[PDB]
Amino acid sequence: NSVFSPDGRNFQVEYAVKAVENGTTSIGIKCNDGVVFAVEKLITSKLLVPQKNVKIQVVDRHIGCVYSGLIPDGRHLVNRGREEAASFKKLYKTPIPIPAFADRLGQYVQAHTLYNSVRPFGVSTIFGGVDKNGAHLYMLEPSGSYWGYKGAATGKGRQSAKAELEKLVDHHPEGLSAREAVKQAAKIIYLAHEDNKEKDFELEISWCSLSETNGLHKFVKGDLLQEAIDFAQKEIN
Amino acid sequence: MDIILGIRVQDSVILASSKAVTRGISVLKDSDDKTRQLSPHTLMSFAGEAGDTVQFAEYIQANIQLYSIREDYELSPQAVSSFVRQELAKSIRSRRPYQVNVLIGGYDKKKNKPELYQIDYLGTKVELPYGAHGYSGFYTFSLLDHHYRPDMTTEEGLDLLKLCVQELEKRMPMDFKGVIVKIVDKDGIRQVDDFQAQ
Amino acid sequence: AGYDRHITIFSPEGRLYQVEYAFKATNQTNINSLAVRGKDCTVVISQKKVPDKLLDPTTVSYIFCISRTIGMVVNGPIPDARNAALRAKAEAAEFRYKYGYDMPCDVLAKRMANLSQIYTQRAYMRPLGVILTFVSVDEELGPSIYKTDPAGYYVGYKATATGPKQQEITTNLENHFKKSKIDHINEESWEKVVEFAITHMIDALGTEFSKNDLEVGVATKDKFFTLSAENIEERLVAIAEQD
Amino acid sequence: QFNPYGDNGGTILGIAGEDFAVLAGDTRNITDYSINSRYEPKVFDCGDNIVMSANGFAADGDALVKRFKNSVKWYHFDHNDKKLSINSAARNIQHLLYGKRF
Amino acid sequence: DRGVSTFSPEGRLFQVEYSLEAIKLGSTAIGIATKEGVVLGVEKRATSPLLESDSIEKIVEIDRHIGCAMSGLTADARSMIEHARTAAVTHNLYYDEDINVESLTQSVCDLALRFGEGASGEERLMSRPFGVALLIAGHDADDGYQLFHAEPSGTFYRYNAKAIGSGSEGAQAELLNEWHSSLTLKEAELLVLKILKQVMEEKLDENNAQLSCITKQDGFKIYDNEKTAELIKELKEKEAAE
Amino acid sequence: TIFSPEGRLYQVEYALESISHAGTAIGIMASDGIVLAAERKVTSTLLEQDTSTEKLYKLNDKIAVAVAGLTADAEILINTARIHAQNYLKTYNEDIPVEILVRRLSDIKQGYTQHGGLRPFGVSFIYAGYDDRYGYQLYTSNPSGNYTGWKAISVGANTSAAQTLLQMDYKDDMKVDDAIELALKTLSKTTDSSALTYDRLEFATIRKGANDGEVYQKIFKPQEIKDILVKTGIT
Amino acid sequence: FRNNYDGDTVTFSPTGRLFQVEYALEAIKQGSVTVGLRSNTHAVLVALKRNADELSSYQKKIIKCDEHMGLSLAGLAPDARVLSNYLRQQCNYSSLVFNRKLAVERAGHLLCDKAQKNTQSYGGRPYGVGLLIIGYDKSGAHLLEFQPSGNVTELYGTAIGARSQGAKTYLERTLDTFIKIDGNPDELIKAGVEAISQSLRDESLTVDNLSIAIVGKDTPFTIYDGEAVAKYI
Amino acid sequence: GYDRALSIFSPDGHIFQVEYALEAVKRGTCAVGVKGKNCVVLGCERRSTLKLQDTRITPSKVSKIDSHVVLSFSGLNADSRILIEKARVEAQSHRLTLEDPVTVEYLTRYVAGVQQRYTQSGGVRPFGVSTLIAGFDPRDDEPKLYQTEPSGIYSSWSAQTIGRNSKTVREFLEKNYDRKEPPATVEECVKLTVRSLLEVVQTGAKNIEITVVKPDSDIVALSSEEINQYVTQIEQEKQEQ
Amino acid sequence: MTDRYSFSLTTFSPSGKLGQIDYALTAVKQGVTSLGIKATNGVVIATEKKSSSPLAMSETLSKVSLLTPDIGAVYSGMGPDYRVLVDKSRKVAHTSYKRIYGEYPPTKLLVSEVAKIMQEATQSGGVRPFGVSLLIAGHDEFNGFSLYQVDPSGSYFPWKATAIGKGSVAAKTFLEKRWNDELELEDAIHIALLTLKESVEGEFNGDTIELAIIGDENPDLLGYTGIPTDKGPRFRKLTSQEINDRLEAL
Repeated sequence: NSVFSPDGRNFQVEYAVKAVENGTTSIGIKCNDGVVFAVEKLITSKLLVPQKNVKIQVVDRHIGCVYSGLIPDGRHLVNRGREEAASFKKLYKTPIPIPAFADRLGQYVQAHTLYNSVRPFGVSTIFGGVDKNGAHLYMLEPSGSYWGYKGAATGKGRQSAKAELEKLVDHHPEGLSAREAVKQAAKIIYLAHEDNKEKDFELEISWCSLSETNGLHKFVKGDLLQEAIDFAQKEIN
Repeated sequence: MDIILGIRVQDSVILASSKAVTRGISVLKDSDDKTRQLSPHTLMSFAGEAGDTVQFAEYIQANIQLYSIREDYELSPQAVSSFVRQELAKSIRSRRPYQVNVLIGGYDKKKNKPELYQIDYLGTKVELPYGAHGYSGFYTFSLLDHHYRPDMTTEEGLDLLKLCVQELEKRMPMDFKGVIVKIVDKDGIRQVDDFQAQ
Repeated sequence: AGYDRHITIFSPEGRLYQVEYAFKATNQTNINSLAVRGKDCTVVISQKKVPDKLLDPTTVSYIFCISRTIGMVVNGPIPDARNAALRAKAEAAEFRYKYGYDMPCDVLAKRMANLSQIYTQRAYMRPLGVILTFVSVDEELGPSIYKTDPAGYYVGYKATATGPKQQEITTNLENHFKKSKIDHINEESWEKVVEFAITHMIDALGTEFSKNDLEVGVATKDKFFTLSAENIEERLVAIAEQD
Repeated sequence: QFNPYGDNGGTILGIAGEDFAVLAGDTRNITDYSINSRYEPKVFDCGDNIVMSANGFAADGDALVKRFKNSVKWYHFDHNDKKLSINSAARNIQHLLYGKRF
Repeated sequence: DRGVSTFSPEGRLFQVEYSLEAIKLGSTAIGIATKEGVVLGVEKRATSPLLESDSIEKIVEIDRHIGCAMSGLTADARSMIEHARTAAVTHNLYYDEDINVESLTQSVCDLALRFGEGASGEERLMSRPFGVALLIAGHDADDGYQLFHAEPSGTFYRYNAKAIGSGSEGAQAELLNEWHSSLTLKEAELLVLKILKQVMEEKLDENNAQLSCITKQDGFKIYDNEKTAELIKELKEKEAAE
Repeated sequence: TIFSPEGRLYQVEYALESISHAGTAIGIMASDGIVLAAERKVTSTLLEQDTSTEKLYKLNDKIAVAVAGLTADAEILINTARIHAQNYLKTYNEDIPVEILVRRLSDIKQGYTQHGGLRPFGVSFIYAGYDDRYGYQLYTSNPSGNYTGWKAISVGANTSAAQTLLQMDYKDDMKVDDAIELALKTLSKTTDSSALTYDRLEFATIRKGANDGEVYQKIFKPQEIKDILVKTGIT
Repeated sequence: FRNNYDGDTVTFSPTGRLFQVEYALEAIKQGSVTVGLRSNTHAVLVALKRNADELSSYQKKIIKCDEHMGLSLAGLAPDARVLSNYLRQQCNYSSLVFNRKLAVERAGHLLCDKAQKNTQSYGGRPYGVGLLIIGYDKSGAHLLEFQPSGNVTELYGTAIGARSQGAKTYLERTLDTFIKIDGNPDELIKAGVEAISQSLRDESLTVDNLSIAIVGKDTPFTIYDGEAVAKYI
Repeated sequence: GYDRALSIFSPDGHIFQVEYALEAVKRGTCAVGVKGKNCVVLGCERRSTLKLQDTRITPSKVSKIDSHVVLSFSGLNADSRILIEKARVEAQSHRLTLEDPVTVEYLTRYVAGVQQRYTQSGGVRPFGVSTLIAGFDPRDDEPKLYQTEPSGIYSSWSAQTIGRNSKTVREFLEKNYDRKEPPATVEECVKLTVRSLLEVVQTGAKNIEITVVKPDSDIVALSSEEINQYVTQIEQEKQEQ
Repeated sequence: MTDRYSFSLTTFSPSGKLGQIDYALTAVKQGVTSLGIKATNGVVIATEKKSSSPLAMSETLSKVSLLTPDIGAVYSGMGPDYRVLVDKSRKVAHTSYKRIYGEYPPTKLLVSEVAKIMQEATQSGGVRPFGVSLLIAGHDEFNGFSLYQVDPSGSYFPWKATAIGKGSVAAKTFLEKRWNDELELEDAIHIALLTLKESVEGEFNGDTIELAIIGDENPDLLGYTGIPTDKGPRFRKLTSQEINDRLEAL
């Protein structure tokens, strides 16, 4: 891990990426005043209680996090994200700006690639929210690399998902709406399940919009969830 | 306050130490031996604060005995007394100092001289023809200044002490219940176990 | 495996493979940067490549504001770059608190260099796969460029270049100074110094640039700042009407 | 200076019969010359057929009752659900108190 | 060879498995639980005639109501016994009563877990598992007479009868046939003596096998040689007449 | 710090191995003193010999050591030996007995043998000392933490050759001067140089100090070696 | 490939797998079988205990964690003791500090976070035990499955250990029956006991073979052994 | 903190480091102890890699722990000093807190415990030492002899031997030592001890040494000549056909 | 976080070598040549300033460093290692000596401390030895002028003249031929300037050559007047201009 291979790469990080690619697919879509997140949950068995194995996670009140790879590793990272938000608020009073929150995860993830006694994280994390100056979306790789994104995807269906996202970006230079992105996320998740379709799946969406949630992170349930499950089922039959 | 006297004659050192142990309004023991043998030719007498006293003496004893067995050899009185001193001097600045005064009497076999060291709880050390700790020195020092001779026999040293004790039984407010007397010479340490009704 | 390949112990030839490999890492982003000095400024140019259409381009940067007066450009992967940037920020603020004046450019270079030296020497830490070019207009020394690498080495420069095509840019610059015979760009405005820097970047790489292909940082007396796309565009327009 | 103690006043009474026992307390809680409450119980069922009252400074009383109820709980966990006999409780309570000797 | 606490592909801990093998090399120990008491017996196995046999201490008191026999690397058992004695005495200090046998055993087994090279338990102060197994026998009010086998895994097991050490495979089958819920103490004593006779690699006498039991009424007693010899002069006769 | 199937200590054996290549040092004990003599390993004309010391070290006033092995590992141990002698003096108001200082250094050495996974020190010592319990004493310690006392002994290069010759010419009733003589003879024959010159040597004696009833330590000057080399017919 | 990549947990294989974690999971497959299921008013654990000898005890496999929560184990039993102990303390802490019974879900997240640390620390091993966690709390009856990888999932029913697959099959098909066994402890236990049978080549499960625990609306977590379970065979 | 485990289990249930420690003991020069009716004697051999030594100052092989108990060892000499130090300290500490000197058994248990502890601690190797410990309990006449080894096992021996070629000398002692009729006096106990050493040493010159412990802290070493007087009296006396 | 290599990375091989130290010495062999010469009224240390591209500024690199006002160091081997050793050395001259005795250490003792820092890298867990060799030139009232070499093992030794790195074998010889014990300082400079001409490839001027002397006290380099009981530092770096002047009369 604290080991460069002769090409200048880090083979432990590289293998961690393999664990990610092997995971369930998850996405994020930035819209004009917010961010939307969605994930694929494999129904392993009829016995899973529906709606009861939540995967998207809130940080503070204004930040969503979703991830593909080793699920425990994702949870560990969110826990640290939460201590990192608290310690920022406690000291500076204002809730943590998303860019700032991104570097905090960045640096922590990156530290786990510095030492041969630690392994890297086996997740790519898609997260974001609304702060004092707009909506922000990020994706963070096992190396600690992260950037801002218009749209983002990771896991088994990332290629197909990315391709869908690329389409939206090109066809909506003016920006997409929160309500729209919610449905589009449902579509995209249905359209990355193609690359993982031997098991049945359950769809989970969350969002954080200035006009739609006051800039707080919320799960999409009830009517609005069904509506997007409809919109997605429609445009695949 | 316990009487701790030391007189160094020509071929020996004599230590005399009071037998009383008093707490508050009661004399609890009238036969206490305020002394530990440190090696066959080094004896230590001690007075001071109630618990500290024996704990320090037994601790010094263990350490000298250890050294003895490790080198199969007996440390000189001078070496024993420097050890004791440094122990006290370190203690004086710790969180709870040892409140203990000591006399060290030994026969140095390599030199063939008897030696008497007086050390207080501060780690103040001095080599003397005679010594005392506490109040009793306020009487005996001047007495010995007068009657003491450097070349006395052990028998004369015992008579010098008889006087010292007598004076203390006359003028000290408290009943110290007589003394235990011990001689340290070329042979070793013996108790003159018959001094009170002598 | 041979342990001298995995940790920073010596090989029989007196070598440190991990450090060598760390140098290799610095080129992974396939970006060239160059720095030059004006009369009273210092410029840094670096290529900017945003492949993915999904990326928000405004977040993609290898230039860092270290303090009011010091900029840094990194050749190497972003996570290592960010780690180096966080630390230099912290070091520069600490220096100011403890010593009561702004940390000079070279002293920060030396401090980062020494930190790198430690990873060169201690087994449990890998070196960072980065080269850091620090720039400022120093209150004592003047326009300043100081560059550090994973070996723990650092030195001052008249100008410099880093990246895949480093050699071409370097020799190009050496050739300019051989002819001009001065050790700076003799120009009063920083705009002209930027224009010089881009021009020679173009000539040595054999490539034309649009406004989104570059990143520019300028250090002046008591400020380091980065340029926006439109400031860069206006720089690109002026070079067009000349060259 | 900060005084860590108070007196919440409060009186308790225990009597043992042949095959029963009572523990009684008043239900009044006080500070100086004021009544805090007219009904604030201070005699507690602790499980295992033990009643307990810790009277004086009510904050200390509550802490001790809590710590002892928890003792009983962990005694069940650590000893296969064995009933904590009154003598064994008493001894345990001695240790709780003495741990705070200073 | 990589780490101390590593899993095999079958999901067993290498070091725990190898310690179990060290135990198989150990002397035999047999315990039998009845309703008049529990009996523990051991094979001394002097490595030479010049060994003063009764300096071989493989049955030890833990408390008046709890005794213990070991097998394997017996030097490793000292800190387990020390810890068991402290636990039992401490329990009596805190609770004015006798520790339960199961609780005492569970404590010894907790001790056994504490291996690992500064392992992310918290804090593992011990570099290898123990190389010794223990039969723990005793009585308590709730659950009567009891026998436990405690392995260096930290697992423990209650048994009506059990045998550990080199002769255990052979002894276990013999116990399987011989054990029933009506065994008197005296019968149980004969059976231990018998099964030890079968598996001892000498001729069982009172100097190279040792017996002991615990009764509710008299605590844990190691039997002295003369009392054992008599039972040995007696098994021989029950097993001549048949 | 691990055992081999045979019951040897890898790192220790290899450390002794390392010492076998170091300049030779010899200690010879007489009736009225002790000689220490050591050879500097393949030198040069430019190497300073005036302000030079590398094999002979003063520990206190009554005790010196001769070093065979890694110089810098030796400095470490000399420093702690010096300190240990002083703690003893401060505690007791008596100079440390030679055995005691030796046992302590040997104990430190032994430590690196048993725990902490650090490499042993690549050093062997010859100790020359005087105290008033045992008089003149000669000791040896090596990286295993073993110490032994000697009438005469050698460490470093060519100890086999050296030991044969000392055994041949040493006798109990020797004066210090004959021992000085014997020391140089033995070095003359074991050297890997042409001949033995003054600049290749370090020399010290511990004598009863001419007239006084007191113990003196002499660390020979360059010139003094050059002189003592003439007398014994080596020019 | 499977070569220098299972030395410790601090190491990924080139496939992206953690082998020590996979091998820990394996000790579960080797463990005696245990079943969990729940309706809307109760949750049940059935654990077939496994003896070492005809002379031995079937080792206890159900541990109580609070008045409203408990679990069953399969795999390394000492590992079940460490984790149930941690759960005891966490349930405790919730009670002392907040006067709040700990939500089953939180218990799940907590166990998961504890297992995770051991999949990333040098010199530590993953836990080698699976746990079925039942509880009754403010949102009703709950069952959870814990994997030493640190994956916890919430389920109507499941089974872990040796030949668990049979019981798990049975439960997938019996879903709509058992879920409706409300206000009837006994029909839920029976549906559990019978569900554990689809996993016995072994045998007629006996009086000392069987361990049952229940928690529910007015039912503190209680474990039944021996005499008390006879009426279920 | 270096706590990297050195003493581990092998697939066949052995701890090799403890095993290899025993080798070093057999590599170590021989030592023997035999207990009589009212005495215990200890004998050691010296080696011959060198013969220009000073013996006044070189450490003998029988060490006093307290005034009534001694310890001899076979194996690494450096390793043994550490045990002797720790044993001496414990002996003083026991006096300080129990107001009684150690029983021989207690001092043995202590030393054995220290050795066991070193078989299960990160980053330490076991002691390359096995010991014999001899003496008398305070106010007791019944003689005492114990052995410990690198594993931490200990026991008492009517007589016993350790180190190189102890196999041979244990052979002898097994033939000769009669349980019924301990050697009844000092002299004849020293006899049986010298005999058994003669098999392995060659000449009883500057290699065979002896120490006698009697009740109440009476412990005296022997001189070269007093040794030689047993050597002379046995070689001539025991050669007749 | 935390260190996991608590063992020595320098151990003994069966032949009794210490590998990492030898490999450190090999690294020193590759290093640019450096040298020192001891005159009767001075010492000179000097080396080549091997630039990497003429875009680099050579003066901004310190190959010859002041350790105390009377003690200098130069090195051969790994530059970054030298730089940290100089920082630790300056500090230890203070923490171990000046804060105790209120005067700077004598040369041998400062050398002794550097040597100690280097030795510790040879034995401590988780570290490799320093890949440098140093030459330390100083003066102190009681010993006068001295010159020392310190090697990766922590070994040090005094020399009248010597050289280290690349062209060391040849330069040691060139010096042996030229060194007498009666050299003035100006002579030892000239000799050093000759010896260095063999080493170098490119331009040989005052801008590719770093040279320092330990000579007389420089009052004008003190910074203050009025305590006549110091005339100043004895260490002086020769200027680019001062080297060229000696090069024309070369």
